[PDB]
Amino acid sequence: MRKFDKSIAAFEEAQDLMPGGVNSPVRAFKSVGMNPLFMERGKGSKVYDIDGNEYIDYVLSWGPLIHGHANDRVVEALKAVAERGTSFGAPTEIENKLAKLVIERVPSIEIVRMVNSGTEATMSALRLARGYTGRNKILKFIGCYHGHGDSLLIKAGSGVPDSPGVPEGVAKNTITVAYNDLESVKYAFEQFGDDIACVIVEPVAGNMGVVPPQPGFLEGLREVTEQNGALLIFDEVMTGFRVAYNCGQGYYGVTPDLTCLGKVIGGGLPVGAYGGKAEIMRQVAPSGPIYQAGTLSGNPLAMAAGYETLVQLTPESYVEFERKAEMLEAGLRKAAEKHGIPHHINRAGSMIGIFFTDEPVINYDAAKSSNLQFFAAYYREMVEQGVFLPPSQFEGLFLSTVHSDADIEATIAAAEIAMSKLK
Amino acid sequence: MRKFDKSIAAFEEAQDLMPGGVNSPVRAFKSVGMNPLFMERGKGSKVYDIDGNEYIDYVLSWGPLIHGHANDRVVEALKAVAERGTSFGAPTEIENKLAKLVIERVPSIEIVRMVNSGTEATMSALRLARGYTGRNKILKFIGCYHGHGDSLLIKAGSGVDSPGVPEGVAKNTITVAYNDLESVKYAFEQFGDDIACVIVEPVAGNMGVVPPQPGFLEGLREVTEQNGALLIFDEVMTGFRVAYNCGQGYYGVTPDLTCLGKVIGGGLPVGAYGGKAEIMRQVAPSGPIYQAGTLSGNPLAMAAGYETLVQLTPESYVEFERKAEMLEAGLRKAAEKHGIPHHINRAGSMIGIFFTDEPVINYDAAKSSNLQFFAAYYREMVEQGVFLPPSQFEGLFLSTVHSDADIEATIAAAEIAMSKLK
Ligand SMILES: *Cc1c(COP(=O)(O)O)cnc(C)c1O
Ligand SMILES: *Cc1c(COP(=O)(O)O)cnc(C)c1O
Ligand SMILES: [Ca+2]
Ligand SMILES: [Ca+2]
Ligand SMILES: [Ca+2]
Ligand SMILES: [Ca+2]
Ligand SMILES: [Ca+2]
Ligand SMILES: [Cl-]
Ligand SMILES: [Cl-]
Repeated sequence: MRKFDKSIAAFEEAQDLMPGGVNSPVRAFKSVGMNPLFMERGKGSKVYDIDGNEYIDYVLSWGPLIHGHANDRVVEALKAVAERGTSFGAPTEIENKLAKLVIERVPSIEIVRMVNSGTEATMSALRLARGYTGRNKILKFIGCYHGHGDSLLIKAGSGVPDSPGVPEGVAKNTITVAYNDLESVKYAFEQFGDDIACVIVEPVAGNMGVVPPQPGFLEGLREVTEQNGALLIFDEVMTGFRVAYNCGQGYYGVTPDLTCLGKVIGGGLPVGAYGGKAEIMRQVAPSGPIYQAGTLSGNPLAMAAGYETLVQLTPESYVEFERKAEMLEAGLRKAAEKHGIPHHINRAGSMIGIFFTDEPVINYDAAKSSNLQFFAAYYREMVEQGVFLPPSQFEGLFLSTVHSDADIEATIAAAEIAMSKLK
Repeated sequence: MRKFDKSIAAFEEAQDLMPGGVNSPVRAFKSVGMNPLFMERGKGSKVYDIDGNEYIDYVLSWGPLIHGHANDRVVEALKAVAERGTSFGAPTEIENKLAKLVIERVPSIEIVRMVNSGTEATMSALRLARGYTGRNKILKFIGCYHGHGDSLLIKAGSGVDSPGVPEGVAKNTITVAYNDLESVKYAFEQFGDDIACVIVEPVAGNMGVVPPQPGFLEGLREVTEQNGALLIFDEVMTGFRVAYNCGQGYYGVTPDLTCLGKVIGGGLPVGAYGGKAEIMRQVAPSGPIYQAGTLSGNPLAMAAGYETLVQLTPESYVEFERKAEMLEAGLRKAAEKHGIPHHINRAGSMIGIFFTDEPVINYDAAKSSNLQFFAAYYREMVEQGVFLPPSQFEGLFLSTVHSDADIEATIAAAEIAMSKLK
């Protein structure tokens, strides 16, 4: 029987310091109605709470830890940079080294700009798209999260009416359509087409759980934007370096005008980036008039973590991710079928998510049919069995290059027990 | 004679990779017309370029490096955290430790929320003010920079109005001159029912160092209180730098919300917004105001911030003020000697020199600085081994490790640079 005494006491302290006792809303474990787990350390695919409990980690800091916790190569590079200075406020050669790697790895990126988060990357790409086209409106999808820039906080799904504090002056310039609903994007262009600066889309939706694009969706977005003079922006903050070697755009063969990156690009440190066609990126200050800056953007510590992370990813890493994701899908499918549990498993490249509904999960509306009581009961038992999954039905399982076949087998064995207690 | 050949070759490569070859506009050294210096390493108050040139550093990454480069305690704390994992996406005890220190250090902060930058801190504080008051308009000052959130990119001054910001956003931002309380009163007379907040730097730092005039900050507190608007202090630069208890503690003016950054991270990407508990309670997950961040409160950044802040004592500020007084005297002595127009501003520990005899009390007066004198002065300071901010519209940053010998060498270098202007 797992004990959470130390985590309970630390959360009593936290609640008197931060809103809801956390620095990010999902960390309060409210979706599963459990006491939040306080983490002490990690190594590879293993994470340890302050009560000394060990877990197989499928959260990986919500995506960044593609090589798990404390990867030796990343750690040594961080220690070497720290001794020489973590930030200078002037150019460094390490910034060149990561920018070159990102340009080579991401198809659409010819010129890149580093920032400190995915929120900074998407807000900057929207400003660039509006400035480049001379247009006001942006189109996004219902149930999709792109960070907390005001224009993007409209119908942002699970966890996010729409956030107060966002004026009508902002809301009026954001159009929202159901993810995977190509015809409704086409209809929006019939009304707003020459005032739409951009369409922003996740190549695989990740905030409504894992929802892959339907056939013809992404290709359709590329067609409608280019025919109407709008930019196509791929928000690859979660998908980038994770769904495939050359990202979602590489995986599906659809090339956007601009791409936003985060999460894995930092390998455990706060890093984001936006990049794309050279003629568009040239409009960003100091080369152009569209202002964006950051004090810690491109700092050597974050560039080293990001470089050491990305250089260790090869095409073979993704073949292994796909093999493990297929094994997890089969094991979860077998456990749900054995116990008569409604379930739908989505898989796109390395990404995988299980929804507690029999409905085919193709959009936010279908995702919302998930049985959240079953999710919370399944989650509670997975914690008891030593598995740390994302505490939300509206998230996929994150894999690392360090998950072993023994980890996968133990996860499936835990899921069988967890499914057996639902009904 | 100093050589910059390796920095020149590295910038040639950078220009094919990033817009303007940089990750932040100031780094391109365009205000001074020079080849950007590529930095390799630093130690204490010393910074080294890739050509092997040593500099006395007054940039300190534009504020964060209050203990200079590679402070041993900060480095040892980063190394120890890295070995155990830099980010978990679940709560940690180190986040409690830093939040507790910040709540104690910053007067107005009862509840705090960590973010990854000053830009994230200010955009969130504006959204919270609008949500809390149910109002749309924000008031900021001309020539002041609060980060790149769309609402704040109006009259943002030196380096910055940006295209890509729709009129839908612009119509909700009111801008008036810094240190002009009467225009603020007028703005409240005309639009007061719709003003969610006034955002202000306790000491302006983006138009060079411009301290507040008598009655300005108090007047902002009074006008906001009386009209139901919040008072937000942008202490991203002033926080933990101008005084032990920040700008608000130094001037004795308590805002509703405070934004932090820069020194709070000690050289790592960290920001924060905090304030009255009943306001902060409206932020998610406690309330309906949405704000989140994946790397927010990560242990590596919490450890860097904690070790940085715990090492600052009231005595650190007595020493900063002593050194800033020495710099002001020596710089003033050099300008008078060479007949150079000058105005030196000092607020707490902060210091800036303007190449104008006009009293610099706002952006319009700061704009009277002779930029050709600034660039000529700057080029000679680099030749003498001093790394200053490459802009007239920035003050000099001191660290706890700048020695008296560093200060004296800086003054002697300024004497030579002033001698070549006229
Ligand atoms: C997490 C995420 C973001 C925001 O990134 P942060 O670093 O948390 O600000 C943006 N877009 C997507 C698709 C994400 O998953
Ligand atoms: C630098 C600065 C900011 C922005 O902080 P970043 O971390 O660069 O986003 C905000 N306000 C003030 C006063 C600043 O000096
Ligand atoms: Ca490319
Ligand atoms: Ca082209
Ligand atoms: Ca900057
Ligand atoms: Ca306080
Ligand atoms: Ca009170
Ligand atoms: Cl939907
Ligand atoms: Cl002015």
